[PDB]
Amino acid sequence: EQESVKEFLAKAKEEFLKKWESPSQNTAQLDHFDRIKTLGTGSFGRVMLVKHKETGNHYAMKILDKQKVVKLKQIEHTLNEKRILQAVNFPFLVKLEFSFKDNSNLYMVMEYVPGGEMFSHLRRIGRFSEPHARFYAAQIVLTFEYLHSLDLIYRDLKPENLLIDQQGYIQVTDFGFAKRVKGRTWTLCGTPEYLAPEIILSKGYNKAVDWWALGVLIYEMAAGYPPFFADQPIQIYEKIVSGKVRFPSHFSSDLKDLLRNLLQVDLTKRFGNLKNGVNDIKNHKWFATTDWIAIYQRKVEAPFIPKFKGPGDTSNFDDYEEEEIRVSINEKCGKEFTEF
Amino acid sequence: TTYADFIASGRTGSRNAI
Ligand SMILES: Nc1ncnc2c1ncn2[C@@H]1O[C@H](COP(=O)(O)OP(=O)(O)O)[C@@H](O)[C@H]1O
Ligand SMILES: [Mg+2]
Ligand SMILES: [Mg+2]
Repeated sequence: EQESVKEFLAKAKEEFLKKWESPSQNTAQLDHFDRIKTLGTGSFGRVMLVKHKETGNHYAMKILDKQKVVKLKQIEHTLNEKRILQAVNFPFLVKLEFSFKDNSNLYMVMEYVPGGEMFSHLRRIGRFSEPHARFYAAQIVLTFEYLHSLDLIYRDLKPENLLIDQQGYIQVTDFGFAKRVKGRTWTLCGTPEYLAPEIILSKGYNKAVDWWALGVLIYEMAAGYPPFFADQPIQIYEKIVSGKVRFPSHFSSDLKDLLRNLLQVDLTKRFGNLKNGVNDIKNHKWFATTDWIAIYQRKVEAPFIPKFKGPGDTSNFDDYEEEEIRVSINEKCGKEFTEF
Repeated sequence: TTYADFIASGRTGSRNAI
């Protein structure tokens, strides 16, 4: 069984590296799709629900204005994100189906995840019970086992980036901060509530920041609010580095013990960063009832299934004013995006 | 309560990076 995990990850790395070295490009075009509705705001343009004309399949299409990407100095991040998305393959990662570009825009067409993001569900429901939180947490644990085995650090875990699919399972989205990192890296990035102390303290850091963020996520899912919050980020940062955390009285002893070991300011003590790696987390008492293989196969009954009345249902997304998508008659920023 | 303090923080909505 342990040998089965090693074999799986070795094959996953072989597959990843092939696609990483020889990325796909230009695998569809804009007039293969009908635009249906704006699903959300993307970093550089709309995220659209679209319908593939030949198949009738629905997808989420991210539209990125090339001139805006260049203006905000995000060329490398944008190229890197697409390069990652086209190379990875794991059940709890969003799936890039097509990508292409035209005179004005870059396009990433993903599998449409109709439940929207976890954040809204969590704020509506208030908090998740520990079984419910554990179901989601187990998926993140496996996803980080996968990503870290590829030397990818994720760096933006938060409920805002966890989409819920029709079966109630997670698909992680937004790889804008993800980086291939075998050793240390130094960029200040992430979301204040989820930053590990060593990021705040301007140290070189490693994949252990993702395991800290898992602790924050588990805490927020189970409490309904994050462990460190304040009016302004600077006050949040003061709490994060302080070494102090308080738990709701309804947290189980097992939950508190796991969280003390993930929200560990001392890197030499933090679960996920020790000699036994991810297995310190997977073997912890809080996860004793978790069937890791059944989770990976999506065989566990989900605690929550989002409303979804057939393909094209957008009831889990906000409404946005619809504007025409204008493509210039002249190419913009061609050289910068040759690799896309 | 801690929950009331969270509401008072003004950071109950979706959170941007950086
Ligand atoms: N695959 C998808 N299915 C459904 N909605 C999506 C999908 N990808 C993105 N979205 C919507 O767009 C929003 C922003 O997506 P995100 O992955 O955070 O990209 P970015 O912030 O880089 O534009 C999401 O919170 C979600 O509402
Ligand atoms: Mg982005
Ligand atoms: Mg985003």
